[PDB]
Amino acid sequence: MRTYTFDQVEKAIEQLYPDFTINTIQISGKGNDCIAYEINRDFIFKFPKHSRGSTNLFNEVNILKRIHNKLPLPIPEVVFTGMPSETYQMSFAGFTKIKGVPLTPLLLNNLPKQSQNQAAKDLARFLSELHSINISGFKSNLVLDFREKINEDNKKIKKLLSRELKGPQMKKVDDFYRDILENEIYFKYYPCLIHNDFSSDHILFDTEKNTICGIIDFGDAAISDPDNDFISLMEDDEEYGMEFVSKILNHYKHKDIPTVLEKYRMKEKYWSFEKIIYGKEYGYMDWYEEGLNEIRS
Ligand SMILES: NCC1=CC[C@@H](N)[C@@H](O)O1
Repeated sequence: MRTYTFDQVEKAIEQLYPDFTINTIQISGKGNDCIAYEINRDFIFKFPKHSRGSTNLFNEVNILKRIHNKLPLPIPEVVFTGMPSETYQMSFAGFTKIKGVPLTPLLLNNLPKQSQNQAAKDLARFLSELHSINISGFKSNLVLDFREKINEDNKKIKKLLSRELKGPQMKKVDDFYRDILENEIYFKYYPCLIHNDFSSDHILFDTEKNTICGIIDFGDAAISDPDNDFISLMEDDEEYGMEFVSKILNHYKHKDIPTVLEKYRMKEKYWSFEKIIYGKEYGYMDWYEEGLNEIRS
C-alpha cells in the first residue's frame, strides 16, 4: 500500500503532459486500489496504491474507452493516461469529472415516491444496456472465471487458517466451499459486461432535476453474472432496500428474482472469507480479525 504527495502527483502528470497546467488539486476520495485527485475542477486522476490496483486501473481505462458512447447515463471519459512501469501496468489515469452527488440511501428515501420510481426506472435502463453490450471482442483477462475464483480462495483460506482453526471448524469451512461448488446456480449464467461494484456511492444524482445524472468507478468492471449488479444494492441500511431493488428488477424484466435473492444470501456469508483474504492482501488486520471472529461463531 504505497503513498503519494501532491508534488509527486503534479510531477508525474507534468512529465507526460507538459502543456497541462494544474491550477488546483485536492484529494477527492480513496479506496483500496487507488487514491483519487480532483484536478482543476474538471478532472479526477487516480493513482494506484499497489500493483493490483494498477492493473484494475488499466482495466478501467480500457473498458471506459470501449463503451464511451454506449450507455443512457453519462460516465467518465478517459482524457489522460499514464505509463507502464516495472510492476504497474498504469502509473495513473485522468478522467472527466461528472457533475452530481452520491445517491445515498438517505437522499433516496427523502425523495417523493415518484422521483424514487424514476431513479429505479433509470437504473434498470442503464443496467439493461450495460448487460447487452456485445462481449465478443473482450480478451480472457477481462473475464471472471468464478469457479476458478472460489477454488483460488479455497486454497488461500486453507494456507491462512491452517493453525487458526480447529479441524472441526476448518471442516465447517470445507463444507461451505463444497456446498457452493456443487451448486450450479452460481455458475450457470449468461455472462455479460458488468459494473461489478454497483452501489449507491457510485451513482451520481442531480438534486435540481431530482434525476440520476451519472455512474462512476468502473475499476472492478468485468465480464460476469449480471445478477452481481443487483446484489450490490440490496443491503439494508448500507445500500437500498430489497423492496427498491425489486422495482429495478422489474423495469429490467428480470424473469427470476428468487435466484437473485439466493445469490445475495451466499454473497453475505461469503464476505467473511473475503475479509480474511483481503485483510492479508491489503494489510487490514481489523478485517482479518472480524473475518476470523464471524467464522468462529
Ligand atoms: N455486505 C458487506 C459488504 C460487502 C461488499 C463489500 N464491498 C462491503 O463494502 O459491504
